[PDB]
Amino acid sequence: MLSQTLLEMTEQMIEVAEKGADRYQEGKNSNHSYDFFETIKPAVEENDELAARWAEGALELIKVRRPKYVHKEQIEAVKDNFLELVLQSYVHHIHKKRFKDITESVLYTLHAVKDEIAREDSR
Repeated sequence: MLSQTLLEMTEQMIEVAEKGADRYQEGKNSNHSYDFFETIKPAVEENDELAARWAEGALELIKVRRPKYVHKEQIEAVKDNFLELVLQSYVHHIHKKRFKDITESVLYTLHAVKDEIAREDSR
């Protein structure tokens, strides 16, 4: 197992963010039928655990090294905002600009973390 765990976690979160953004982006053109219970019940748990675990690791990394490009508040914010991002993506409680703004802030932060993770380089 040669795995960059904390990096892969971040890469995964980047995909989920773009997936949620893409979901809302297209969601209007194609007939999109879904139910808020079956596939979304576990999906919440995954992201809930994911964000909690990621934050713990990221917070550790920036304590060992030092947040140069990433902002600590942003790490703490992305964790929480990401959960609401996934929520608003499917429930459509979001309007327009804030959805892409949060996604942009998440992508921004994740890109910064991704750099500093590889900037230390894992063994």
